[PDB]
Amino acid sequence: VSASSKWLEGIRKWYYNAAGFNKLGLMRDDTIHENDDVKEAIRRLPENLYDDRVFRIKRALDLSMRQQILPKEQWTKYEEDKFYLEPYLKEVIRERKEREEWAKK
Amino acid sequence: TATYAQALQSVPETQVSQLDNGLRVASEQSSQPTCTVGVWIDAGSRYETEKNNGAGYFVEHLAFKGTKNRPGNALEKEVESMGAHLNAYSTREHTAYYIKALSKDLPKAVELLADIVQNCSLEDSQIEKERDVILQELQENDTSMRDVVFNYLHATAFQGTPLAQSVEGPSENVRKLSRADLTEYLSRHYKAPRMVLAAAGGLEHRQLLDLAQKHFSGLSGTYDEDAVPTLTPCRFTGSEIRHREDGLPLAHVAIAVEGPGWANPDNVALQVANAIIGHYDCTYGGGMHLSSPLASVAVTNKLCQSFQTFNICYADTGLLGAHFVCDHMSIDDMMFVLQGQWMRLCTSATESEVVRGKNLLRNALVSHLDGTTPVCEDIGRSLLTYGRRIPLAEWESRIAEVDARVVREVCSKYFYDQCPAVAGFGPIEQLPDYNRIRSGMFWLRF
Amino acid sequence: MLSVAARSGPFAPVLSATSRGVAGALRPLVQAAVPATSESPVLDLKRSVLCRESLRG
Amino acid sequence: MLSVAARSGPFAPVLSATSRGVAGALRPLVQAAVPATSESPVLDLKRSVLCRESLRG
Amino acid sequence: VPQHPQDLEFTRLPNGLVIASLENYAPASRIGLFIKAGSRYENFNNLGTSHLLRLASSLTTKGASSFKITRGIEAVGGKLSVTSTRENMAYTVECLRDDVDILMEFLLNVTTAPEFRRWEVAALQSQLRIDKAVAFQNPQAHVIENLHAAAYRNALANSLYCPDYRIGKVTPDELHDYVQNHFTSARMALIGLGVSHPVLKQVAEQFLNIRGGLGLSGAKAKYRGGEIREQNGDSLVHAALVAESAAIGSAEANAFSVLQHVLGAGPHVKRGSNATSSLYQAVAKGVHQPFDVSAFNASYSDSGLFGFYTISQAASAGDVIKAAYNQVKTIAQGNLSNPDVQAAKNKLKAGYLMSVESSEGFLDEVGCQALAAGSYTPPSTVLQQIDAVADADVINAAKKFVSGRKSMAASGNLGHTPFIDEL
Amino acid sequence: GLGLSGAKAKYRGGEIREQNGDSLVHAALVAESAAIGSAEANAFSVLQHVLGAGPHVKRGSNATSSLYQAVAKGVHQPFDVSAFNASYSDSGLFGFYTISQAASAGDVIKAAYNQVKTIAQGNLSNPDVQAAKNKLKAGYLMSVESSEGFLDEVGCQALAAGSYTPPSTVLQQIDAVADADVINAAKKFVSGRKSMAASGNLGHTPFIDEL
Repeated sequence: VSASSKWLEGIRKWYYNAAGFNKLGLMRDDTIHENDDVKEAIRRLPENLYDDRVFRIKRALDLSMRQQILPKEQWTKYEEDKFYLEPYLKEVIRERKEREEWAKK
Repeated sequence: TATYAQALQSVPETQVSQLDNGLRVASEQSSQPTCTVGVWIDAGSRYETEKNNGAGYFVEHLAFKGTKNRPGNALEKEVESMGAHLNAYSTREHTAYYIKALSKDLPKAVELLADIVQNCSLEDSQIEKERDVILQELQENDTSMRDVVFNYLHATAFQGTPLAQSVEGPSENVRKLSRADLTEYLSRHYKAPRMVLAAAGGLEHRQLLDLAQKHFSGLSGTYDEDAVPTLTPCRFTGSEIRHREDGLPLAHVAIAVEGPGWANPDNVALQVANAIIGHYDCTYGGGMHLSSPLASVAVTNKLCQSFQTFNICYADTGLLGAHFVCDHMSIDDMMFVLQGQWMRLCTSATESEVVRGKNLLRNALVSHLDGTTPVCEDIGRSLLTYGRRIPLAEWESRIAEVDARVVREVCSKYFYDQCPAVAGFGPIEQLPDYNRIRSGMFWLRF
Repeated sequence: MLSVAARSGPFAPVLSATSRGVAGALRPLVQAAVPATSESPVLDLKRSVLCRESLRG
Repeated sequence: MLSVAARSGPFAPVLSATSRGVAGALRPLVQAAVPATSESPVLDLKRSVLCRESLRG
Repeated sequence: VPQHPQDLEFTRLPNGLVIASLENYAPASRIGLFIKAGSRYENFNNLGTSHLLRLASSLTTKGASSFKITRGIEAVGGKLSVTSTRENMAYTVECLRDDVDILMEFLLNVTTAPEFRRWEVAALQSQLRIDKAVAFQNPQAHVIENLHAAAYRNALANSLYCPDYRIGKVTPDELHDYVQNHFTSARMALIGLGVSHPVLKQVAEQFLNIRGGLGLSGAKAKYRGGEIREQNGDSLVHAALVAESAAIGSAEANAFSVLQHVLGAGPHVKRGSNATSSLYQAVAKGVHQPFDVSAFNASYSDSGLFGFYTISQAASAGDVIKAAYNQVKTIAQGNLSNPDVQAAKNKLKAGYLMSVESSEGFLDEVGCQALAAGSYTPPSTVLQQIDAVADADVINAAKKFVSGRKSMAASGNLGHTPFIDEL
Repeated sequence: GLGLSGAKAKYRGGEIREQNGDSLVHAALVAESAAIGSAEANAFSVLQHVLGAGPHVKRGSNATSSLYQAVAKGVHQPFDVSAFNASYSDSGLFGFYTISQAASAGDVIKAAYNQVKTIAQGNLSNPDVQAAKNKLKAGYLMSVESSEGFLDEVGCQALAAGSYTPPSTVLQQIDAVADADVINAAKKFVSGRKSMAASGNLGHTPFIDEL
């Protein structure tokens, strides 16, 4: 979430200071629109992770209703964000690429 | 190497012969130090007629019951003391009796076979007692309820109609068992010319003819007289019934659609077709990856507790299809599976599977050819029905000739728009009507 | 010179996905089939058995 | 002159509908409460215990 | 005529891996891998992980997708199963010789390439419970197998199933470890049937290196002899009373096999009085109703016992089992014929025959050669060793069986049965 | 009514053996005692007190018994052993219910038997005997006691006594406490086939044949 990505992923950082996500402290991965692949993707998610994304999500709802945001300090640390799913997810990308693959076969 | 066909040639050649009755003796001479000595006891499950009911099952219970040339414990002495093998595997028109032996021993049981062939006795002691062991052992011995399942597929889903006729026959008959069924109808049935002189193991076919003359000769010589009709075609039952059981805890379900029998040239691909069909094993794992798409959804949907393609046999017709197991649910979609798969089948052919089940029939093809007794009986019905043996490259020829055009078409030819067997066991409510289930026998998919 | 097998009717399981399971292992126990009222079942919450694939040349 | 009872911590059940069940019977086994991390549960697919009715004059 | 028919090539990899290419010119394909990973090598650190793995061939594989693997397996449509034994787990592929390499690759994969995926594993768990269901299922899976579970006692009874208390608890740590702990060139036996000793050597070489086995035969697996006692309420009682025999490879082992034949087992010809044994003939003279008794072989290299699996209705269990022991005593009398001995050698030796035999029960018997023999002491030499049959040690043996602490095994209520202390 | 006391209910002594996977192991090792109404019955009750059981005052080292004091000296962690009374008129056994983590089960249970052996040494005090009579006799006291554990104790009178050999007479019969038969008894317990009982895996535990 840093200057190129604070301009660009600073649509998610400076301009999600504007578009909100990361300054809202969101989870990058969490932003993926729910899809089936996304669905079972999460089904396979890691546990401690699952809790984490949970608290994140709920909180997001919380301030959302509150229509407030955390301290800009509390606003999320830029860059410095594990790509949570992306190993798991992207793995699934290969999966549905595989079901998709022999499927093509 | 010399490829599966030139391996098929490279697989050595069996031979056959005709003894002078017109007597039939065929030989696979092998390295088998023991051997399956088929004295192929050719009295089968369906071979019999109406009031003849049970006499072959009794005969089965009578088969080893003891005799004169060898008494019962004596049969057990030469035989059992020999430590030899005997079975009776009863089929539509024929059956077999194995002898596992030192090929060294080859003459001995042949001798035994002969008295088997002949000296089997109806002993008013046995006929009282062993036939109190028949009256009893048989009498209550019936009740096998997978034979009320699989032989609900045979004793029910195969009807009992004169051609559909069941095996065991009446308990009224069980009372009514007769020496006229044995004194007479053993003789009045048992007729050697049809009996099979069956050679499996290491062996000498010349010696086969030899000992044949020595003991096995003088069999069909007395034969014929009257009563040898053919099969007048008709319709098997065509129905369904639930033995209606709240007590049936979970469906042992099933279905089938033509299974092999003796005759028709079609079943070749139907074999392959049944291959495309396939049997979805409960104990089988891997459903996520399962091949039969049916099987697949069945996993995903957890859509049933079993299905197994099961080929029910009559010369030129039958039913080959899934056993099954399920709760209050499956059956409906099952046919949506099954018939629909059939529908899918009747339409959807892709050469891939064709090649697959080709390899199925190839591997399996071994697994029958492969094995000593499987090859044995394989010879037995091979000439019994065929009179020929589909050679390795003959069966691999029509096999080799396999054609997926005939899949679409021939599929339509046999398969389309019919009413084959389906039998669950238990509370069948998911069984729709013939006006539904067998409306499902028709396709609005088009 | 290394030996595992054959004494007929005991249990050392054999199972697969493609196949089904079974154990026929060394030692007996198969002799029970004799009596009258030879009965036998199907239709209630069970498994069954017996499949195979075998054909031809 | 006929005796059933008392040795504290074994089991000879006592149960009813109006009441609940228990067995406190003759012999011990109750001594286990000692250690640190004295923990203890509730909240998952269980039963619990301990009721009674007692009041006054 | 084959160029003079190929003698199966027995070898050991110089690495200390069992390197076996049995050249088979036969048309089909038979591929064994014998694994010390059979139950012997198993350990109390884990439970049913062999039951598991026995299922878990299908599991998510390193470098191979259990779905893609399933595509190749599913593709050729051949026979691949690893076999569950106390001694071995055996990776088996019988198929068209072509895909063998792929199969081999698959084999190479199957053996060497587990991914043990957490997710996948977790899924796999339930199918086990299914498995144990099959295990205990029916008078075969119940009265034979669950009453194997109710028969088999020691770490051999460490189940083709898993433990209940252990249920669901498997760990992928226990996976990579378990094989890493268990799987090894110590467990390595590769057996070709139908292939090129050179080619099998080729993949074998470029592939197969491993090592790493472990220790011991058991507690003397704790010799309780005695009852594994099971209240059943079996309707018709299923009780099985356990004599003992001898260790695998023991000098007397074969002799034990004799005594087996002496009391014998299920007949090669069906429907008979069981006329052949003081356990049977004198169960015939002795017993009037459903009964069975037979001797096992639980063959460690270290130890062994041949029981009697038994079958009968409750009422006669004291009667029968006592008579059992009685006949045993009667038998141990040393009274025997010569035709007893010889005609035995016919019966049981023939045991080795069909026991050795044919294309499947070749691959299972001559594949209990193509796995489970290791050479031919031929029907020449092993049936010479079998011809080395000698009776007296069956007499002193009759004493020996009479001499030990052996087991009893209970399925039912003993109200008519003996408890073997009251014996 | 009808007949009999049991098989001698079949005296397997020995293990009821239970694989548990109990986490912290629950194993209980069974000595024996004596029959209901037996002359020595009371004496068995002594031996009970000798090894004792759960304290009337909570939170203590279990300082009171070679089963306990020498589980105290003996054992460093969670443990329990105590004697039952399975009192037929015909027969009886007082085991030791046991509690401990797996690792020490051989260690403890053996020590158990060891202490048992140690105990069976006959070494005893007089204040052992008397102060016992205080402890266990008091056992009969609260054991007899009050309106509920009256109805359950004096209702184990109002059912389960049958008369008062009073705290006079039954505690006279209790005062009939005599030590030596607890020595010869120590032998007697040492002398029988008794039971072991298993909850866990014995990987650290003894199997009592390997005892």
